[PDB]
Amino acid sequence: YFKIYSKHTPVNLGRDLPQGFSALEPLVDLPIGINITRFQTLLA
Amino acid sequence: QSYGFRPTYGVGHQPYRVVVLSFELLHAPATVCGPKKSTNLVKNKCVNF
Ligand SMILES: *[C@@H]1O[C@H](CO)[C@@H](O)[C@H](O)[C@H]1NC(C)=O
Repeated sequence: YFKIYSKHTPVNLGRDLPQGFSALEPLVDLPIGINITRFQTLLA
Repeated sequence: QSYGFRPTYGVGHQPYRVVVLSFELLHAPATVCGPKKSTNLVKNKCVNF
């Protein structure tokens, strides 16, 4: 049950990190059946 | 060796089309399952749901 959560807040002007309250909504609870210990980000 | 089919003779050597089904119950979340029946909807009565 690989859970991901996404939140898209563009209302920050942004210098390092905003100071405010926000929530995260569920997107999918799809299962993989194997544990994960490492990950990497794909960049174009 | 080829089968050597024929339409002019009776059973035994006739073409019998066969399809099989295979199932298993492993410790996994339920993904492939059958239908569940849906009933009507009623209001303003102390009923079950
Ligand atoms: C979790 O991952 C490790 C490797 O990082 C693996 O050896 C182990 O078998 C995994 N756990 C299960 C329950 O498969």
